[PDB]
Amino acid sequence: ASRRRAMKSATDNADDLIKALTLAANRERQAQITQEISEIVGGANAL
Amino acid sequence: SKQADAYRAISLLLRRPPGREAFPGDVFYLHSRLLERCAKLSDELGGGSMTGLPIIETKANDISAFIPTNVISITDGQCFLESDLFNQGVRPAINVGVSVSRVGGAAQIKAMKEVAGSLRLDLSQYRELEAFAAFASDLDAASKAQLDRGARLVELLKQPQYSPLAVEEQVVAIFLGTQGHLD
Amino acid sequence: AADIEGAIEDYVSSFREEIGTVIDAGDGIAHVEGLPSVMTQELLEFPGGVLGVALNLDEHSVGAVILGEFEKIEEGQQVKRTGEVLSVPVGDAFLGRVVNPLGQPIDGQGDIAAETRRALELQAPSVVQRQSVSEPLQTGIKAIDAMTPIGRGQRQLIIGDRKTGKTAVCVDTILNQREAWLTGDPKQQVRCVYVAIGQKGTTIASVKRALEEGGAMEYTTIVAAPASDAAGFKWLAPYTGSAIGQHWMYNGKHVLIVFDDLSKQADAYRAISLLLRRPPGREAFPGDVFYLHSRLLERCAKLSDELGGGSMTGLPIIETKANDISAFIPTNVISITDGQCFLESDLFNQGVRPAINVGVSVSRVGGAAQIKAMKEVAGSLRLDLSQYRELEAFAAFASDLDAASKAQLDRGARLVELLKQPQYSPLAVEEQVVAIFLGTQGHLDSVPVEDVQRFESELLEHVKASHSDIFDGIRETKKLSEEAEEKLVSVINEFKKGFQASDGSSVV
Amino acid sequence: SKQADAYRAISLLLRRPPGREAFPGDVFYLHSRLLERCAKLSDELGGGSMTGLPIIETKANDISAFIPTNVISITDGQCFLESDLFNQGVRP
Amino acid sequence: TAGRVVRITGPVVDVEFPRGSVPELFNALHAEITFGALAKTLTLEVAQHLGDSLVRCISMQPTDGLVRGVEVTDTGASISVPVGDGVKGHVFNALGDCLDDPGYGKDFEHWSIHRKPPAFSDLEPRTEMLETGLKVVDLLTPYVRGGKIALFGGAGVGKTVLIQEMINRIARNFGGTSVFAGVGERTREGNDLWVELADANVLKDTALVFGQMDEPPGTRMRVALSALTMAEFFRDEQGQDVLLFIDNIFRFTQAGSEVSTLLGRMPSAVGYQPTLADEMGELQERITSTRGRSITSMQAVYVPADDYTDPAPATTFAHLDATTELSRAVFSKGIFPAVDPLASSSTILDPAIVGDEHYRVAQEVIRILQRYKDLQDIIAILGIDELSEEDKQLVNRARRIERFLSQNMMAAEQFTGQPGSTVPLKETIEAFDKLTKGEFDHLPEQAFFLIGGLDDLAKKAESL
Amino acid sequence: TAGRVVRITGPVVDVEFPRGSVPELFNALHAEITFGALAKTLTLEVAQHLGDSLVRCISMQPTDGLVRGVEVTDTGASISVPVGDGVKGHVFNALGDCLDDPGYGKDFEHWSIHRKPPAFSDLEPRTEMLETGLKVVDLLTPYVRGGKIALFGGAGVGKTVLIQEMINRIARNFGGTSVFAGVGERTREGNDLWVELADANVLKDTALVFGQMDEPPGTRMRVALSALTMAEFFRDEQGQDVLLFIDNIFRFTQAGSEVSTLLGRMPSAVGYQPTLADEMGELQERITSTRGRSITSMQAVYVPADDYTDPAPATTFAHLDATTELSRAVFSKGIFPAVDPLASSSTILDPAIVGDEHYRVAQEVIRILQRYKDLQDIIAILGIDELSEEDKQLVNRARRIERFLSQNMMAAEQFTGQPGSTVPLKETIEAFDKLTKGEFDHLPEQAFFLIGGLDDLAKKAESL
Amino acid sequence: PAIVGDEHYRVAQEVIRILQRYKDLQDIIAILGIDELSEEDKQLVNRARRIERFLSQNMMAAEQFTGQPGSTVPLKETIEAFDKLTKGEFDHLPEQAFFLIGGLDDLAKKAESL
Repeated sequence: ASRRRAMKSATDNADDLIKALTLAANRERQAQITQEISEIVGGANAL
Repeated sequence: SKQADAYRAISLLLRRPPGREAFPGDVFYLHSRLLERCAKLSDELGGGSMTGLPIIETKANDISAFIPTNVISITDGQCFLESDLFNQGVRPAINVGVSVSRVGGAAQIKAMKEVAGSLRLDLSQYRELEAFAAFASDLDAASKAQLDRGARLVELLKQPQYSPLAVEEQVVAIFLGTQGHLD
Repeated sequence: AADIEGAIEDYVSSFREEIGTVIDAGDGIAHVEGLPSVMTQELLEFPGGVLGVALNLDEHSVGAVILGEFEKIEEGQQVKRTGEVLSVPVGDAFLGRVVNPLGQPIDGQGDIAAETRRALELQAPSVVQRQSVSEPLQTGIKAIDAMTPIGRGQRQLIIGDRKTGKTAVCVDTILNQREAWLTGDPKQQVRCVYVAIGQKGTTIASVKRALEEGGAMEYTTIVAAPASDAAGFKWLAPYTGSAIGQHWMYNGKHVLIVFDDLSKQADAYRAISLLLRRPPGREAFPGDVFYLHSRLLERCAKLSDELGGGSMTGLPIIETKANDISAFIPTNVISITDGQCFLESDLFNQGVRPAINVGVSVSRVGGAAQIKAMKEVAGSLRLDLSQYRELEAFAAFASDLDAASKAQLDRGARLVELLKQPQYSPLAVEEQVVAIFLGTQGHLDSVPVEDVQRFESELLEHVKASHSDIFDGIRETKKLSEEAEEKLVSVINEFKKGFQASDGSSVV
Repeated sequence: SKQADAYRAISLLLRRPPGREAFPGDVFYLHSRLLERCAKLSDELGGGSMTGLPIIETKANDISAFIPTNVISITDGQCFLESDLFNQGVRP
Repeated sequence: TAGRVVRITGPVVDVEFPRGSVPELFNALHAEITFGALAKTLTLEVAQHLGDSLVRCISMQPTDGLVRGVEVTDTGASISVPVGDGVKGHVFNALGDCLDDPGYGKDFEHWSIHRKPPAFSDLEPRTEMLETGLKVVDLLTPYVRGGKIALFGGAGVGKTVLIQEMINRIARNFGGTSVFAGVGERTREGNDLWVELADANVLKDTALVFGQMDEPPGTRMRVALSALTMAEFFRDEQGQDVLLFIDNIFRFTQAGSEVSTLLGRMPSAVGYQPTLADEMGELQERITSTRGRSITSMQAVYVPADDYTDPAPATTFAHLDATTELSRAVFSKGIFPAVDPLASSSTILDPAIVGDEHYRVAQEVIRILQRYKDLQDIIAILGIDELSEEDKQLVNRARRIERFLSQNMMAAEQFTGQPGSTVPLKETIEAFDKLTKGEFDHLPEQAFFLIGGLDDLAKKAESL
Repeated sequence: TAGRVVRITGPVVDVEFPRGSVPELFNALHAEITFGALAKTLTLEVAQHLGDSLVRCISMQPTDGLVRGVEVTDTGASISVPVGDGVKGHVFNALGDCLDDPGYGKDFEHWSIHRKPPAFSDLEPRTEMLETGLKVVDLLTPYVRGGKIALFGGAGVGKTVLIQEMINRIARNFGGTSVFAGVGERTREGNDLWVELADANVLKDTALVFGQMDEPPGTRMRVALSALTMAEFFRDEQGQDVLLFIDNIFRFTQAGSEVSTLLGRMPSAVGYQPTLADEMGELQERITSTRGRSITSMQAVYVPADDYTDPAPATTFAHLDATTELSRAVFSKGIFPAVDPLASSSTILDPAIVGDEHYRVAQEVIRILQRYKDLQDIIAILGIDELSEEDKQLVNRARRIERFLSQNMMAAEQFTGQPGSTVPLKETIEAFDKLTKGEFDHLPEQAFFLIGGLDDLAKKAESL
Repeated sequence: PAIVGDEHYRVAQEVIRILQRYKDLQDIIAILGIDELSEEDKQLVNRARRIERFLSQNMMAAEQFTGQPGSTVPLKETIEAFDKLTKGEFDHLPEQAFFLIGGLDDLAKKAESL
């Protein structure tokens, strides 16, 4: 009964970790794309 | 946030090179120049005042994002409305701890300051106690009383849309909950 | 004032063959001054016997990309326009050949007897010219035909990492059409074009050898733009394959096109665009890189009976990097195509070859691309694999798990073994209907998981050699009829008593 | 890493197009031409030597970064000083 | 008098004009292509004035075969689409040419696609609920009369059947009309839709507008404003309630970014156009009610990477008022129309807009279906007997509730032959209020599949 | 008649010529530097024609001391390098001048650096297995005799130690000719190769060309083509089987990226040149072996920031038959040679060519190591004793297989102190067939680490 | 240690080691909570949480927000308190005793108030 309760807790903590990491991987994806564009259009403006 | 996205549009049409999150370098000198207009003037200047309530749409509660942190660094506090509390039906969804006012408490009227003077802490400690005790079998009677008080303070603080309470009624409504008449 | 306007108008209106001259050359581009009447996409010719596409026209110069031997170009070379937009020869003479993206033979055999010529850029068939995709392009892959079926007229993306079996799934698809080609009926007889873009030459020679070893060079064309050839050839290869295919499609033949890879089509068009100083967008691709792939792929269609009822089936391949299906070119081709056979490198290493990640892979055509016998047999297969894909977390607790779902876990494990298949061994539909039947009807349930692939192979060899009437029935009537089902169950239980497992146990 | 940042400033004021990470294209040929010019000479050249200890600051402790992985490939070895080891008593 | 082409760079074309005759921006211009294999009346839309009488245009058709110095005529108005009742029962490209019979509709009134949204003073100050008559929709995700509905469909999940259903609802219950904006439609499924709506006989009350993927991003961008201009005529001039489908609104955002990059503008954020929120505003703000008549919209929306924070979905979800979601995990149960009761949501499901009784009932139905969704793990792994008497008393209700969200609907009348049912809002609430309190626990689950309200539940149950 | 320098900007030099005297693309131009210790003849390659009789050139040697308006004479032909039997046992730079004995090559036949790759008619796929005696290579990534082999890896993951071991294994017994290209490799390891080949007496059959990273982008580009056009002489004109080692082939495309901005090309994704796949393809296709005449290429490919999504690695992966693939993850565990068993791949690894006994074992090892990498996330947090008895047994096999793929290489004498070992292929298959069926689970986990086959595994286990 | 002295340096490295080990356990703590650790790690984490909280203080500037007064702690009393915490003299006090408190005598007063 404690293994049930504690493994329900560990599942809800692993889901709140998947959420927080998915939000971080999205912010990093968007920053990587934004940065890559900023470098490309900077090299187009320099020419 | 939509003024920021509109000054980004103008700046990129003028080909001014972008910075972080593609916003132009002066997207801070947009909002800061705007919000510094809001002041309490001295009695030399008429004693008038202007109170700015800027809104910002975050994305998935990224309160650490570029425009959120620009406006958090300008303003004197935030009322962070959490969407997880809003979906649980706690409306307005004020997320204590991360919500704060840093100029407030000087201006809050004496009666409200006497009734609410512990309430912020009594709610933050209720949220941590409940986050713990939701996955526990049992707890001591004092902690169980503080959990029930906290849940009745949250039910005390929510209110329906377009029902603004006069301060003379707010102080009484918070008296009900803080003095334990709701127990 | 007004006289300058009249005189400039008369100068511009003042504009044998027209001559230009090269003014700049570099990196595969040559800017040509003159050619006042040049049209966009016109084949220019340069005096060394070199070609260019006139892909950009400016106020005073023509930005022509160069299709080969670019080192032979110089400033001041006299450029002649040919009177024609990009066009390629077509016909049945291309079957069995390897050609460059101008339809010139590159296999070193005799010169191709061009039946007709088509422009590379003729319009795709409009919504009034098409028909619903109601008949199957059998791939002969159990993990495709039973779960993401391809109908002739569909566009199915074989997206995945490097070295995951994308080329192998398409070569199994091209080899599988032989059993239809041998019947001389143009309504069964699928033709194939394999467009190799930016392959190394030895890889295209390996694919030619893998097709010859299975007789597929009777009806397959290769369009080869090996990485040696200029960015302009790597950019045109898919349109040269699509024009050779479209000639057979409009004649009422059935075609399969494999584009291997559309990722290197896009990376060649990016090179040409960035050299032409065109404005770059996301991931440095030009603004029209979606329009490049959509105008390529949407030419794959099934035509109406009024246009002879031919069809062209596109199997584009793309190489994702670190499984990032959310990159630009993956996201484009995932939105243009009708289905996506996501190959994955972990499933490939776990032994799951052909490595198709079922339950994210999808076909939007659905059951319309399957024969009735395949629908009745395989409809439950996706449900059994989605239940097994939930239950695999309980593989450590198979004794504690409830018996009703324990019988789903062991079933799923025997269906996952059933969907494994060696390369260059495509199954005819008559044989994979029976293979999926062994699984979904539960005849495998008593076979040990490690012996399932040998049980399937030995059962299909037995049924093919001794009970050909089960396969003949399924083929000629497209339905697993009740009398053929009862005989199939009988012969499965005949065979299953003579089968011997890895542990040497009995069965049933 | 501060020479690479100074060469970026110099190149961007001279208006050369930035490459990746805003560095100039030849930020490798800044550090290779620097470091490859130190090695032990033959006895036909007096047998002298020069030994380079370049230092690099890895922003947020990623070894897999552009300038880090250039200098890791120019040099003959690494002494990657992890700040997490340094805190748990493992010093150097 | 007329202009001349002077530059061509893929879809982008620069046109020189005489000093006086420069067209205002967003005019349509016609240019000839005269090479026999590619003969076209190439349509150009004016994007910018480059100075020196030169106009930067974006081509609505492939520029293959354009010659420098070809004559360009100015039409003196924007891209204009045919409008009327006569556009119902037809399919048009983004330029307002019929695909099914070329030259049809050239006799009709033409409206310029670029027109402002309704003036601030004409907008309605409160959100009226759309009484569509679907049980699941009217209860769990009430639609907004003049609002936008996200529709997260998928392959085979009945999305085209829910489209045929909603077309039948608006045509028959409201006496309205539908328009279908095929933004970047795959030409295969655009033909499969045209033949499906013809075979259902609902095409007769629908005007389709397809901006096929074959086309340069000029028409994939403008097709949503073409279909919205047909809907704006049905709302303003005919006075009909309209239902504007858009499939797919992400491809309108994408095609706007591709045009922005073709025009050379610096990309914003993750590589969208800098104008993104302003041209999404130009499209979405224009879908609204005015003067007691409305354009409702259903917008199939893609979400790149599943990222609900990406600027394209984020700007899209800044507008739309409800989210309907279809799930294979529900369609495989036979629960048509397969609207997922828990992933779907609406901003109108609050006790200020819908009644307190509606809001209570919909919250109880969500609570029961959330409990059952949590219990389905135990049901699958351990079997039903592992649950308590109270947990099985909940699942017995939850099974019957999820079944009673299924409806025999006017799109299913094609195959079953039995008529599609409309369920009133009060009857929907009163039925789920009784059903959640358990007043039907003694009926089998089969009695609740595909049934048209409470009186019809009694009729099926007593005959089973 | 001769030209003159107009503009100088790093390694790129613009040169103006008389109207009729403009040189063809890729001609060598000579210009003189006349200051002090820098005084040299300078070689420029014509990269572009700018128009107005200007050509843009890349300098093969540093432009320091070059003066605007100095005379430039065109050689009339491309850069050319000595070819013939007599280049074996000498060291050359990219220009084909001998480093060891200046002027040595001047009486040889000179071949142009630039040529087309062989025609597609001349190519056939190679299927002979090369045996190296490295456990991980011969098991999981079997090399192709006459194929294009590679050693991918991040910065510092030991690629140059592995390539020097591959020279020492293959080129030591090999009966043909060998070439080594030094493309932007560290000069210290170029000298440690040069003295090691002299000591082992292999130098009598090996021609070395070095264009090390202290050299300007012009020579770091043209050195790979120079060494390759010595290998293409031994292939074509002599028909004697060749080995062609290339460390580091990435530096070719990197030096191309460094000039591309000065050449006025716009930068592509992550700042490469746009021509990347056309430069790299035009190099790599020449390295193929035509029918009847093998070149066994062995090229180490650097991977920027360890990111195997980086365009240069991602483009190089198409040109290769067996890709060994080093990683910092496996290196940081001390499992030198640091070969990643799951990323690394070969086209010859199929049961038609290597035989079923090899193929089954390679697939069982990959399946085990893949299940181990699926389990490392669980093992780091929940811990090994949580797992199933079958999974925990598989983990105790994978931890032994990981270490038994490591080997004491003969080039790693300095890294390990112990002498190197060669494990025959038959013994490699027998040892991994035992390991995958558990026949060594009773041995301590450390006993497999760095050990040369079963005889040494037994002697180490009994030493513990 | 040549500048702050041997004792202050020794104490500061013991505190940093404890907080480093705790931050390198945080990836397990976030999933499983404290109890699933080994005893030598769980002993460490209990004092790490006490140290992490005892680095807090009621500042003189904080009075305008909290209303409570500020506190000043001399260096000698700081070193002594963290020496006792890292040696483990205070593991019997609850974590809430250490929040926003200035020095050992005030830690004792707050522990009595609980």
